[PDB]
Amino acid sequence: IARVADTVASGPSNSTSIPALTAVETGHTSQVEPSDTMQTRHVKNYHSRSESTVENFLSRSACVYIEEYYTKDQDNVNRYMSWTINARRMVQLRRKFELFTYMRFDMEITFVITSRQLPGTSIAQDMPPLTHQIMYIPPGGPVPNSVTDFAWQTSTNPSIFWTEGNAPPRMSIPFISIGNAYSNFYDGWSHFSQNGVYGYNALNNMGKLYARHVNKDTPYQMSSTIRVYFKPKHIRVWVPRPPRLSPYIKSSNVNFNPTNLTDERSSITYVPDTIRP
Amino acid sequence: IARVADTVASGPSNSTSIPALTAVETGHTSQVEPSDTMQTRHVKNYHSRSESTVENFLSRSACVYIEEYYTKDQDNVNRYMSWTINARRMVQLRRKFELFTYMRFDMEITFVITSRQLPGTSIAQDMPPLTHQIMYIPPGGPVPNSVTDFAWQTSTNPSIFWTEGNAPPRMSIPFISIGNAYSNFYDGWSHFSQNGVYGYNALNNMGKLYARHVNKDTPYQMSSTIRVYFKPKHIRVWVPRPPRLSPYIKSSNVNFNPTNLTDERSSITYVPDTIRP
Amino acid sequence: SDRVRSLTLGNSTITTQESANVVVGYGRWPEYLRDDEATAEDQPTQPDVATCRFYTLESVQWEKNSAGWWWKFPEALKDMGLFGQNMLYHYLGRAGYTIHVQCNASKFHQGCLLVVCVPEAEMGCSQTDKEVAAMNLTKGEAAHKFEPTKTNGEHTVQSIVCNAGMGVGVGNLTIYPHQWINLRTNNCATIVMPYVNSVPMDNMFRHYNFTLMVIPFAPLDYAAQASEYVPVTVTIAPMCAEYNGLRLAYQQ
Amino acid sequence: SDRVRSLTLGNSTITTQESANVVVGYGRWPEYLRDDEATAEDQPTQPDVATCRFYTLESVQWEKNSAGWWWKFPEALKDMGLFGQNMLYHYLGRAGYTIHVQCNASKFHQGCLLVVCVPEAEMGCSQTDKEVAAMNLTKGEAAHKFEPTKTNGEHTVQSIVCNAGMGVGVGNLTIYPHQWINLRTNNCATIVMPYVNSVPMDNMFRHYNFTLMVIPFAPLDYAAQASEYVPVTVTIAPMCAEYNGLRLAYQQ
Amino acid sequence: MGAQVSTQKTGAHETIIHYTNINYYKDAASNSANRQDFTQDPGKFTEPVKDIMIKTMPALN
Amino acid sequence: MGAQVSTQKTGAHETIIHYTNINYYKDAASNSANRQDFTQDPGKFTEPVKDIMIKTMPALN
Amino acid sequence: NLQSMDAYHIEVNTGNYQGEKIFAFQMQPGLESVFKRTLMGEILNYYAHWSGSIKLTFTFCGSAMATGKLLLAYSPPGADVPATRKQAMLGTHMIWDIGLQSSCVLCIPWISQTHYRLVQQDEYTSAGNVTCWYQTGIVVPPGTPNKCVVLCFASACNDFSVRMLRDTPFIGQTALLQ
Ligand SMILES: CCCCCCCCCCCC(=O)O
Ligand SMILES: CCCCCCCCCCCC(=O)O
Repeated sequence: IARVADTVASGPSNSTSIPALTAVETGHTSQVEPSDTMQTRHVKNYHSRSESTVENFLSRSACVYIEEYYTKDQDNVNRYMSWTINARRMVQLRRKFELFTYMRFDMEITFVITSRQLPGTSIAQDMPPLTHQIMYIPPGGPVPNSVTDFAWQTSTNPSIFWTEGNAPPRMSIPFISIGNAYSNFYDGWSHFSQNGVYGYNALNNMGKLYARHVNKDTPYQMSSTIRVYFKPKHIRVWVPRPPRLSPYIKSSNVNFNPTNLTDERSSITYVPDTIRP
Repeated sequence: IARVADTVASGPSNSTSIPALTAVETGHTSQVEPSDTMQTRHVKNYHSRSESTVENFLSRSACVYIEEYYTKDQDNVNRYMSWTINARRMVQLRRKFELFTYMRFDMEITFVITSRQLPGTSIAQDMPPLTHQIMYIPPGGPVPNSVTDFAWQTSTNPSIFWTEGNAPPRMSIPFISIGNAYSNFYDGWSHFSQNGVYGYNALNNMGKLYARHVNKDTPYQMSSTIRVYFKPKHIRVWVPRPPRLSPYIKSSNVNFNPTNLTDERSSITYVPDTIRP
Repeated sequence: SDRVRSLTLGNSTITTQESANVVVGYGRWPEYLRDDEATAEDQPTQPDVATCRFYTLESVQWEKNSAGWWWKFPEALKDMGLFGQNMLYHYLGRAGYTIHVQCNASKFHQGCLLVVCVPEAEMGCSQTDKEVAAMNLTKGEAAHKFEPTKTNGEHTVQSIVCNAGMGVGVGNLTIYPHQWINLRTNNCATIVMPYVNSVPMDNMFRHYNFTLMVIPFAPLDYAAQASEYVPVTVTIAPMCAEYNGLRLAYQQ
Repeated sequence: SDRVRSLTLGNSTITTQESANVVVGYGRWPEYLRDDEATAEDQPTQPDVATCRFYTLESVQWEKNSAGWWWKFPEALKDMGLFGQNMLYHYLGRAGYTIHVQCNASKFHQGCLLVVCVPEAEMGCSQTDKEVAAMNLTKGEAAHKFEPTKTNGEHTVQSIVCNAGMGVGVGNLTIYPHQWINLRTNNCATIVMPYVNSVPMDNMFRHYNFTLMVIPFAPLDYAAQASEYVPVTVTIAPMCAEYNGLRLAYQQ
Repeated sequence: MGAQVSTQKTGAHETIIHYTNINYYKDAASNSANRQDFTQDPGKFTEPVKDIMIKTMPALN
Repeated sequence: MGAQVSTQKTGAHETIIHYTNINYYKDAASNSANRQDFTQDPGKFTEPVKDIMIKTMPALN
Repeated sequence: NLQSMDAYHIEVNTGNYQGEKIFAFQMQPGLESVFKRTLMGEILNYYAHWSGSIKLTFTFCGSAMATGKLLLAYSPPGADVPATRKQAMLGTHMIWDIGLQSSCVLCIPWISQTHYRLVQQDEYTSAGNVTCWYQTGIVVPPGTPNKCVVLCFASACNDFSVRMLRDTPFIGQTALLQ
């Protein structure tokens, strides 16, 4: 089905046919194959590009964020999580998405929440299972300012209640973008006067995500770390582009430091001698 | 279906037929049966070689590796696991696989992860359920150097997140080998100059497998032991060979110490008298 | 009479008047690589009669205390006519081979050899703590021999016969394509080995596809005035030899 | 455009953007020996792509005072890959050959070469009273050159160009398969030579089937600051190579 | 039910290889990935020329 | 669904013995083992001779 | 040149340069520093297995008056890298004649033992080397540069394919970006 091209058996040649000669100036990539520049044998190639599919390539859960929130109200420790959803803080997944200019797809979101008890001299407890609450707040919705804010009522905002021990919570979401496709790159501004925000943040706005412990309080300080995972499915991509070369500096723009095109070597004719009997 | 041959009823004989006489020099194994060298009765044999199938023989989860990793960063204890996948460190399964020269099959991998709390005078805790992460890194992928390395983002590498208490994590994998069949024995080298690596390690490269606790930290030192299990299915085997006689010494080669062909005994005519009224 | 047989490959012909049938690998006979199993896209070369012929190696002497011998192919044929030349100039190779071990005596001599072809005969080192050297695995048409006792060499192969240098029982080598040479009935042994490997083709210098072992289970013996010189000659002929990846000859 | 052409033999391919058609021997194209014309009863070997490929010889420099050069085949290819190996191991040989002489300059350079293939190019000695030595007739891929004046060597070839070392007129060499390389229009020359001999096959070391001569009729010239280095490279590829009489390699 | 049988990806025992699927959720976004869509058209990037170029011919003439 | 009924292995109450199976995953590697493939051909190892040898006859003659 | 356009420049000069190797490199589409970052190699690094042929297109950027013939050879694994043109010429080569047609393709056929190769190529899955030489030389008229640039392009053929999904080793971080 997604099979690869076979190699036709070719023999000697001596004509005005010039498949090897061309002109890249046309912007046309040569469509030559081994059988065109040598004598080849017939080969029934059964290989398949099934795993090169944009679907199989991007459809794999990848971490996009991670924050920690405590249970007790001691010191200036955040007791809840806040996050302006986006996939530009994790270089791995961010680099893949940026292989294309525009994207369209549904998505499977999985959460890996783990807790712990902070070190201490006398910390003997017996706390029941910790239950967490993850609430999604689309742009404009009321934001909670405490682990007891009325906003956690989740009247209409989607929210998940998960208790430790059980399988990591998950749920799918459609294609939210108000545009016909998500934009990984936006060479424009937010204001017509050509100023303000520049790039991604200028238009993308998937809202925010908040988390917290629904448990009232813990005898001794404890903390939990939530890890968000994205897995696009039913994918569509447009306009491919040069992969990221320079390391990512900011998660709001494409700033970078002049990076080398590639690793170095002795000379253009350098090739390590691996045959030494 | 996989039934065994029945025994035809045979009677007296006196001819030039010599089924008992032969010549092993031909390399031919005698196809004689009881009915050929004596008087036998008809017997409808219903026995079946259903459990002698290469499938039923090798399709059974067998431990192939085991390592321990701690939670706290105290002393020089490894907080994560690393492993160059292969089944040559566990004599049991290794000996079976080595009954054949080449193998081809898919495989079911199961993980048995267990934790514990190291001894101490004052170790009263209350740690929530421990969540683990097993990540497979095919040859070439970036390797993590800490329990907080970016590599654990699992952007495209297959990874599993499991919390203690639940059933041991499992997942199937196809036929990875770049060859048409896995090779248990390679009487060759890695370099054309006939040097470097010799044998298995010269060509097999299934990548590496890493594990760790996704939990930030534990009040007191704790450790976990992960046990990897392999269960080949949809099996195919070629070129059978003499079972391992000498004990396994190294997991990288077939080195051995001159071992006895078998146990000894009084004399060639020694047979214990078990009948003593 | 099935005792007499004749073999003809290329410009070579072998004769026998005391053979014991012919073992054909694992039931298969040498054949060229098919299109639905090929990988190398370049059109292979098939010298045919040029390389597919009988090549006789250095004879060996069978003595009352001989423990055995072994050869590794196709390496052992690196200097044999054009078959060796194609090994040098090509990256990939594929061949069949027709092993024919000769060894005659008399109705007054006695002994029994075990001619076997062991695919991927990975061998161990004398010193289990060290590794082996190619030089000790195979040395051209020069045969390496098994010892009735343990070896000690630094990077030598554990030549102790009982383990066949593989950490197994010699009595179980019968699971490989083989034949015996029971002097009282035989005179030679022939084995037609088909290309056996987990890959369509492979390098012929870096990889030793199979090892030919001649281990005597019945010690050579005889009375006084009876010819004490009993040589064992090995002849092998490649079959369906194909080559790919033509380039500058490899410097041995 | 018939100017551009491509040649493909084995794992080799030549390209041209300024050729002048292709001369095909005496109207014939290389072909294997037929059964009704064969003599050697043994089945021949046909390496095909292994020997029938483009072999490039040592380049030569064309100078304002160059008188010419010449090569003798198949001798000149005695050390070329497997084609040379078959010459050593076989008593009889037969091949076609596709001569392709390259030589580029610029629209500002001028000169005209004469690429010719002379069958049985028996040559004379400098000293008419003595004989010639094989060493002076052909020396591997190393080209012998013609001189604008008479030679004196003991057993040297009368390199004086005007007589082409054959006692004839150079202007009449056009009667042999040839082409010219007029820099103002050309860039190379190709000639497909069919097996020409009074015998179905012949030895390839003892007999020099044909001689390739590159004689300039229009002296290379140019102005100042114009590349003074104008090399002339010769590439040849055997066609329908057959071999008979396999035996121990011949010691050169 | 609204079962839909498809073909599975080749196994390590080739040369009953089909699976069944039923959607339980009302939103298409809930369905599993489309790992079996094998469409291709490199022309967009490899040959985006206005005039078809025949391999065996000169790019310019 | 794409159900496939096969025969079960004899029980301890012999002399409805069939089971049903449906593949849920898209990859053949996900399917269960093939514990019911009973093929045989010892000839490869027991009789790899070029000339058929009849039991009731002399190996050599 | 790790940060200049000279990294792509493959100079060729007029005058005698016989026996001189214009350039050379291994055939590691995803490991070789030369290909490691090209569109092709950049993608292979997201996979562990690869297979197929490769198209190495060479374009002469000299003047319209410059002429010449180069020998583009490819030698499969097994022997030492071609030290002379004769050695290189014995392998799969392409004699490129510079003319109106600026570019010339040197298709490297897939001549491997196994069906696939590791992107993280080792000696076992070696692919060979590619060496370029002067078939003849670069002749030029008066009042014309003597040094010319030759660009190299690399891409996969219709028989190419990747297989083992993995993470690319060309991107990482030490902490969440902000
Ligand atoms: C209920 C949780 C909603 C989370 C919305 C995530 C949307 C991700 C969009 C990614 C856009 C992009 O990568 O260009
Ligand atoms: C996702 C985990 C991948 C693990 C790959 C294991 C491959 C095992 C191959 C065994 C090869 C052999 O036994 O000869």
